[PDB]
Amino acid sequence: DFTQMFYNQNVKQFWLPEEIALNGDLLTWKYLGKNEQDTYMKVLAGLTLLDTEQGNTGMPIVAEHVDGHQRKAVLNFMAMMENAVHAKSYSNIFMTLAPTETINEVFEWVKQNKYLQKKAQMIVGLYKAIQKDDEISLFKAMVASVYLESFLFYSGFYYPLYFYGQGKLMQSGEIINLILRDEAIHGVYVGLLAQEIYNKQTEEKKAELREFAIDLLNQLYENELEYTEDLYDQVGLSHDVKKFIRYNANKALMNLGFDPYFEEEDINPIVLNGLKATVEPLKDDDFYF
Amino acid sequence: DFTQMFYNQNVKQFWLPEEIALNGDLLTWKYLGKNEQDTYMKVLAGLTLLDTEQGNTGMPIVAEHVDGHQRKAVLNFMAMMENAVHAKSYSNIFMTLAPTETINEVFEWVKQNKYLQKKAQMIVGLYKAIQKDDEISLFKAMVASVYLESFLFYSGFYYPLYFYGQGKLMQSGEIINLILRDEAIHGVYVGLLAQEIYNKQTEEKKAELREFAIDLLNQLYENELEYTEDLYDQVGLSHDVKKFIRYNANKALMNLGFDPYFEEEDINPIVLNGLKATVEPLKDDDFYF
Amino acid sequence: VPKWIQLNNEIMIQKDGKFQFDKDKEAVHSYFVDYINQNTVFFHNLKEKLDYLVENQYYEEEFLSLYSFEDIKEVFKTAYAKKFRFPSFMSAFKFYNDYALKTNDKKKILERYEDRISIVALFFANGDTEKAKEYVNLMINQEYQPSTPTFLNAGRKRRGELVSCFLLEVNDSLNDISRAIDISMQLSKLGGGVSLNLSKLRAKGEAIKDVENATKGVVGVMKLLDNAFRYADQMGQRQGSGAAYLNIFHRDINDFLDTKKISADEDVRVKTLSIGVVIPDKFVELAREDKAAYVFYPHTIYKEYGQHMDEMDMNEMYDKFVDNPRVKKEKINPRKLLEKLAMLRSESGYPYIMFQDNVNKVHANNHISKVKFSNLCSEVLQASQVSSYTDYDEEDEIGLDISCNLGSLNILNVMEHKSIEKTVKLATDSLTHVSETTDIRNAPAVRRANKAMKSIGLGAMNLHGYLAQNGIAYESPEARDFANTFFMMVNFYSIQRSAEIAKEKGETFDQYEGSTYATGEYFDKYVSTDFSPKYEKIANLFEGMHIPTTEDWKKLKAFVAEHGMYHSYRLCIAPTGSISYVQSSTASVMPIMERIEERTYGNSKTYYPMPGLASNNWFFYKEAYDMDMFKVVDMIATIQQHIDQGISFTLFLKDTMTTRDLNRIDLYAHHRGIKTIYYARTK
Amino acid sequence: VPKWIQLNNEIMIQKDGKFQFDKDKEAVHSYFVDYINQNTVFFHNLKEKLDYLVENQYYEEEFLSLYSFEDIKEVFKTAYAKKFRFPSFMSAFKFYNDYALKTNDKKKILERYEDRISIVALFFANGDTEKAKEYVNLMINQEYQPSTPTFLNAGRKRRGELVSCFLLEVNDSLNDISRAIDISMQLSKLGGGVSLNLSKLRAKGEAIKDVENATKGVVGVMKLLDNAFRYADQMGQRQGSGAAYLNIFHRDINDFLDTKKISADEDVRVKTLSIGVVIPDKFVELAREDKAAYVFYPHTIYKEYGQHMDEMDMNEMYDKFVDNPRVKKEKINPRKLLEKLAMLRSESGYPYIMFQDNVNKVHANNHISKVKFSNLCSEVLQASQVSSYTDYDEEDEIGLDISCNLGSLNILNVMEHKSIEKTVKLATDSLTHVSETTDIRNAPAVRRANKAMKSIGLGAMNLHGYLAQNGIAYESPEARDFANTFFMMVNFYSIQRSAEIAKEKGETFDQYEGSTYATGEYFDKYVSTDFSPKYEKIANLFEGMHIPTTEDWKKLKAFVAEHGMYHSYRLCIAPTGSISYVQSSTASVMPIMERIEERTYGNSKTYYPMPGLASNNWFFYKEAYDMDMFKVVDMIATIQQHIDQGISFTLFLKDTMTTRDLNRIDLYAHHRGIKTIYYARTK
Ligand SMILES: Nc1ncnc2c1ncn2[C@@H]1O[C@H](COP(=O)(O)OP(=O)(O)OP(=O)(O)O)[C@@H](O)[C@H]1O
Ligand SMILES: Nc1ncnc2c1ncn2[C@@H]1O[C@H](COP(=O)(O)OP(=O)(O)OP(=O)(O)O)[C@@H](O)[C@H]1O
Ligand SMILES: Cc1cn([C@H]2C[C@H](O)[C@@H](COP(=O)(O)OP(=O)(O)OP(=O)(O)O)O2)c(=O)[nH]c1=O
Ligand SMILES: [Mg+2]
Ligand SMILES: [Mg+2]
Ligand SMILES: [Mn+2]
Ligand SMILES: [Mn+2]
Ligand SMILES: [Mn+2]
Ligand SMILES: [Mn+2]
Repeated sequence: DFTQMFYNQNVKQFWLPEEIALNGDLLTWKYLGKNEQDTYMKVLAGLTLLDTEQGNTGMPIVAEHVDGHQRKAVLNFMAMMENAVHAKSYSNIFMTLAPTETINEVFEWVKQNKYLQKKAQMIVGLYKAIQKDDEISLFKAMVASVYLESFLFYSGFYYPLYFYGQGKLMQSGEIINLILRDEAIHGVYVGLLAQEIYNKQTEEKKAELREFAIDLLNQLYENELEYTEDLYDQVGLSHDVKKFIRYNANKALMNLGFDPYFEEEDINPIVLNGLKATVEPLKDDDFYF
Repeated sequence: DFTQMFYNQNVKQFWLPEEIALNGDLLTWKYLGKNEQDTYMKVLAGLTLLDTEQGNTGMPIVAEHVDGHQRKAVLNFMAMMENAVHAKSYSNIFMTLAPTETINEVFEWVKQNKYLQKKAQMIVGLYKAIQKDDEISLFKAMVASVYLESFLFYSGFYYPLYFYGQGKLMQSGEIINLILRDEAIHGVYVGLLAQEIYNKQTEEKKAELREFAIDLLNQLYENELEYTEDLYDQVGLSHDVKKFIRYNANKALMNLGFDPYFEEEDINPIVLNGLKATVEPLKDDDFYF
Repeated sequence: VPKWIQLNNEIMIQKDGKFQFDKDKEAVHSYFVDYINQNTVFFHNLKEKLDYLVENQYYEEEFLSLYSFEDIKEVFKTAYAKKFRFPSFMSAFKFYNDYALKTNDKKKILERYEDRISIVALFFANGDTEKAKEYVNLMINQEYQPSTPTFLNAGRKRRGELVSCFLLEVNDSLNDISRAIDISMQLSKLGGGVSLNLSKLRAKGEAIKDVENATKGVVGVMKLLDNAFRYADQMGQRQGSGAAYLNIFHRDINDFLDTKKISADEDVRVKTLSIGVVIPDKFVELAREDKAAYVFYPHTIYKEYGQHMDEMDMNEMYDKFVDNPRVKKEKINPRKLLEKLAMLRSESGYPYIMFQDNVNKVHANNHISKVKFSNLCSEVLQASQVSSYTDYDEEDEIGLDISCNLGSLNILNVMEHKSIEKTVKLATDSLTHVSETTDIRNAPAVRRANKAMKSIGLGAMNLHGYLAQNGIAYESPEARDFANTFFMMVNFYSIQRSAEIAKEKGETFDQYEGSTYATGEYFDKYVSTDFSPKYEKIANLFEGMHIPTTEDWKKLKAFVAEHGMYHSYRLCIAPTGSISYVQSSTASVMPIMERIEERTYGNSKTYYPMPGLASNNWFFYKEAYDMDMFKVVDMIATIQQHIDQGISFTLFLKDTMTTRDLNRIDLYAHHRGIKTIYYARTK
Repeated sequence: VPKWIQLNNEIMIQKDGKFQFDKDKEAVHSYFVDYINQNTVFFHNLKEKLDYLVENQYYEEEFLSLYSFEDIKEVFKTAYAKKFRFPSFMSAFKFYNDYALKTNDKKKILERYEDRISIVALFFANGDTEKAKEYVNLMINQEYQPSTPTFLNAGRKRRGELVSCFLLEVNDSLNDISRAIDISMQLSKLGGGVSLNLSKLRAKGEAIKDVENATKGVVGVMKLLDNAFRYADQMGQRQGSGAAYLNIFHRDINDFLDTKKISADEDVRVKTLSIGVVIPDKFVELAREDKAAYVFYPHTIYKEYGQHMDEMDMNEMYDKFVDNPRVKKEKINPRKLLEKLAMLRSESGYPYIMFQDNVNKVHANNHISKVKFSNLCSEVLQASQVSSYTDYDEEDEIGLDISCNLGSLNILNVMEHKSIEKTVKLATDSLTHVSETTDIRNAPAVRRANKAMKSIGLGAMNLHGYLAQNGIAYESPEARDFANTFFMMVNFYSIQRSAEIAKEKGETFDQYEGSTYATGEYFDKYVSTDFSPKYEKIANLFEGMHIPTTEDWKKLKAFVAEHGMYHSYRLCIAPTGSISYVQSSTASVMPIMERIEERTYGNSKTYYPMPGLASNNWFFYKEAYDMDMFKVVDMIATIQQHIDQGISFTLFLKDTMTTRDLNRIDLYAHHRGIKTIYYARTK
């Protein structure tokens, strides 16, 4: 009942980072403190890693196991967006704002950062555990994918949105909003596929799947807290970002058909403001009038 | 040396089925004989069936085994074009020209057809034989992929190009020309990835891979001749189609860095109508002798 | 943004659901209060102005020396006594940006509208102060408009030629091809559009000195001509414009047409060379009966018969060519060729279509030659004789190359002044003067044909404007009735003026005695059919003006028999591109493309409503694309029955209609007697 | 595969580690006993053959009518008495594929080598049986070889022109540009390579009658000429080849060069027109001193001084041009321009380099005009006067457009027969006859220059073949000594024959009195310096032949002063591309590119060893690319000191060397007196 409308929405949302000129951010970037620039680079690098794996691994593997040519076409399109559009856009931003050495250093930093490695290990592990014709392993990977789309990106998205909302780094911010618009529909779509599998189960099996989903969310959440503190303490925003990730965790649960898990909190209003011609042959009657 | 350049060329060639209005083809379709309509339907179904294998298996399997983030992104983009753009385009052409019952029957016929099946299963067999961390099996699959993209499609493309060059079925011919333009670049790109593997091999292993490629080409070519007579004898075109197959076989070989196998031949003109030395500054005292 | 541009863009801003058309008038005032008067050079008296313009090599001394200064001052005073005001901003903008004389530094305005009109009138009169005042009253009433070359360059020392339509015949030789390239370059240097007939050139794969498969065909000649026209581009001011015409029975016709396909390679496609196709009635008959046609090798026909393929009547020669074994030919499908023509016109508007028999069944000078091709605008249709340009130190055989003299009547201004006769006769006199004062020293056949034929083209414009401001739909039968009557009167007074000039000067055009004017055949339909309006509304439109009857036409026929006719050709309806803006008129006899046109000049936007457009006549100003092309063809044929040459007839198509509709329009034009089809503009 | 093809391919199959050169001989036998003798057309006697060739429009009957049939029979018997045998398969193959006369359908061979030589000799003699026999003995001994046009076309009805190269001066006007295009097409139709000097044309951004920034520069004329040469391509047999020459001080020199850049856009790139650059000594001096140079606008210089920029000496007028405010100029870096020249020559072999001062410091006819450009092969260096092609109906001022007839001495055969004098005199007579019977009716300046200058080009071939077959390294000082002596002898006997022809005809070339031949200056270095061989081996090589001394040169100088010279120019060393195969000779005076060349014909491949290549002279046949280009420059300068025109000097470069090495070679060539540099061929 939904794939065709998602197909149409995904293809109509198609974009490339080159559509957005980035040289306009040069001055507002220059004006940020060293702490702010550091957090910003690292935040986008963490996002780049997530999209790299979502494009290389997550979306293609889910596409492989989901039945139906139209469902596969949507998932293939989403996969392309992840690595050919989203992951690449971050390099466009980096290449504009930062010198090569700072770019090299931040990519080295992703490799050695323990929270980023842990979250990649956990998410990609679940993708690679999918067994052919085994719907339960597929469900588990789809939960992981929804958590990546609708929860994990948001510790990263906070900062570009926070600046956009203050009228700073607005070209980079425009790119990020386009990425976010895509991930929102990706999270909903994968959520609907996960619910399909969940709804086939016995009540006992469903109870176990909810346990899996909640245990996984809590494990990812605890890691994300440490990641958030590590990045945002130097810019004074860790508590604010934490509220934002809890907000989005609830959206991820809802995408999976589950009740919200965290209590509602006031999000920084700045971040809320951040959101040939046709040919016919000649008939013999066309020669007479 | 080449992936970013191909990335650029691929994304700038992006298109959607909806861009070409198909209904005006009915003004020339109605004037074709039964044999012409039959051949067109059968050719179209042949292309559709082969392209589906490439979208569901060929491109995604190569993307899975190739190392490199940028290569995986380009390959993902190509897989997207197969599944999201090409497949919808073929379906659109069919739905415009034939009623539902006729489409189902043509696909039943072509699905049972000996020559279409032989080539489809030969290609799919090589994709299924790729082994993790074995570059030889990957190379063999890449050869199969290049043969599909740059050679096997062309016994089929001939007919729409033949009409397109005559002013008939111009809307669907425009679509086919866009598809063909994508398959050409797909073949060239996968060809470069195959040459990379080939160049890492010993001289004995190279000779062995050359023998594999030529042997495979021979098997496919002999089946193409039979496929060609089966479809095109009823419309009197087989001689010229055979010249077009050999010409495209030579392009496929050149994509794989190999010499042409067949002598140069001229192609049907209707189908054609459808289709540094080191700079060193003068140091003075070079003017005196 | 300047104030006048804001006042002009305020037109689109709708007040009470209506366009602010009157605001345009205010814009004109601003354009004169803020810009034109500030940048207009003023002198203490006209004597100082004339001395400054003559001394600084702006004007010519010869034409001003024919008058005393008192007469020139009187002519200027007559021009300024009208107190002419441009009714729309675009009229004044186009005049002062394209036609008004500017200093060498292009920052000051030396000529006003009255100054330019007075200078052109003094040039026209050639020493007659009363005639100059008559011309000034004609042009300041905007009844007659000299063409862009004549209007812009008359009386100016730094100028091109006053003729910009040139038709060249190219003979089948390397010497003739090189001479054609040279003449095309020289005429493009003069600022003229050059049309070349390539039908006499032998096709690709023909023999040169009895060696086989040697000729490159007409496509190589087209490449040479395209390079020549790119090189000669009015000293780097405008893009060099040229046209090539090929008969549809020439074998190269496909390759010819292939020069305009987008898929054509760089060695095949010509970009600055327009193409036109001449379609004899035989091709239309073959396509109609679906019989397969033959495209012939011209050199084999020339060897067999001693005459070029385009020099004989294909209707009686086609069967003999086909049955002749010594004539080489290739099988083609005429319906496929027609579909290819329609497809090419849909893609790019090319080629121009010339219906040879439609032109030649009413051609008055078939004895001199049959009309084999048209001009760059596909409205000049005259007899031409090819020239034999031999080797060096050998006398050339100079033929006739067409070069007619353009000038357009403003139908609205002419008819509201009830001065069809006076305007037509004065325009004929001015065109005769400009033809007599034209001397081209690098085009021998053009000069010879200008001296001999004395052919002029008197066109008309503001037909749709006049009809819309009078509550008449362009497609209505009343509009065709008005066009019939008006252009019959135009033809009558043009013939009368030509005969009067022949009687006064005692000379006719060369080979007039063989023309249908001399034999009286031309007047047949005029001495038997009454062209008075059949509708009361059109008759009331013509009130106050004598409409020539059959007796008047008989008297004119007798007068022509006794005295002859000075001009071989008199009337041709040119597109009238930019002069229609200055005259505040719709272009040519074509229907308007848009009611309000949006243009971009510099980095500013401007809005030109069609002249006289308002809420009351908004519906009558129907756009050309919304119109039925069959009724446009009917109107153009109604006009063409009174025009000796052709009419620049652009087809206006919607993107929805296919090549079958285009072919149907072309075939209905052929059936209705349309001589030429200019363009296929798709909306 | 044919038997002779297998025998020729058997050369590379080594036996006992050595090439099977003798197999080549076997191939020729096969090629004659299986193909040539079977494909030849035999008649009962010579009378039937001559009649069949005359009535079937193969031969011109006029030149054969000057002899009785007994004399023609005697000439043919003299040709066949030598029993000439082709020593290599490729010699016979090249003759019978490119020069032997075939039937209309090209299925049979009508002309043998002896038949072709007899016909050419009978054409040369012009009715003299003894002279015809002398020419037969000269050509059958292969001492002298007429150029490809003369050898291929002499005495043929379907022939083209016997002149190989034509040089045109293009004046700065549209009429002159169009005439140059026409003449280029006419001469390419005749089969000759056309070179055009574009240095008089004003640069881009110049004024055409007071409207500035109007000219397209030399690039637009280049595009026009490129299209003209593409169109006129010898009836589609041989691609039309043209050359454009521009002075390095022309403002367009960069854009000129940009026509040959591999990254050039289609609107600038020119692909069928070779480019040459004329470099005065002033440019080399500026580059040497690293002082920024100035390129000039020709039209400003012409306006200020009344003469063209290339019409006067830049070495004395460059400072006046720079200090003149009325002359427009642009700043350039001469060293950067030299590096651009080197890069362009590395990439594509263009431009040709003409050292103007090197040409004009020894030019004998500077009074008539300085040499401002060269031909398509960059070996013709003659005075030319530009023509003033005016408007139609106006008389044109016809200048002098260079044209000379080519003919090459086979150095090995000439020295083996010890007949330098006789061969040189007979070749001079044959070239004089070719000039006299040449009459071009569409190139007036070429015709006038042929009639007045009477210039001929007597080249030489098989220099490297003779040196390698005599155990002399081409780079050795002994080889340069041999070249000095041999070409001094050639110059001496050419001057003697020219003076004898002037005496026997009582006429010299036009304006001979102002030449250095008349004043005796030309003979200065010949009456003070002895050019006898300095090495005993070379003197032994010249044994049996009287080497002219200073006394003989003084006598020749007195003889010239008394009688004058018939030819303005006598010696020019052409590349001699394909006719060197027939003569079994190395191409021109250039060193061999390769010892054995593999050429693909049809679907077969053939190997041509260099003439006389064997085990004992393998290393004497050193490949040109392996040679020091400085010593090749030394050889070419040594030859050039005795050649009045230029030598087609191709540079043979390795891929490893840089553009700096190419610039060093060019500067050493300029230092050593090299007049022109032909090509930069990279291995
Ligand atoms: N619409 C217009 N078309 C042409 N010229 C105009 C126009 N409007 C103003 N001008 C020029 O500006 C001048 C000023 O005209 P304005 O409307 O102010 O009053 P006026 O009574 O015509 O003035 P004047 O004393 O100049 O005759 C005119 O004489 C004329 O030269
Ligand atoms: N290398 C060659 N060059 C030119 N002509 C050749 C050559 N080889 C053979 N021929 C021609 O083919 C003929 C074959 O004869 P061949 O040379 O074998 O010797 P032959 O029969 O003894 O007579 P002869 O040598 O006296 O002509 C020759 O007479 C000659 O006309
Ligand atoms: C007509 C024309 C000339 N030219 C250039 C090429 C010629 O070398 C140069 C001279 O043209 P000319 O034929 O000499 O023009 P002209 O005599 O009318 O102008 P002037 O009195 O100044 O000589 O102008 C163009 O580049 N494009 C053109 O269209
Ligand atoms: Mg001829
Ligand atoms: Mg001039
Ligand atoms: Mn993403
Ligand atoms: Mn996503
Ligand atoms: Mn596909
Ligand atoms: Mn593909």
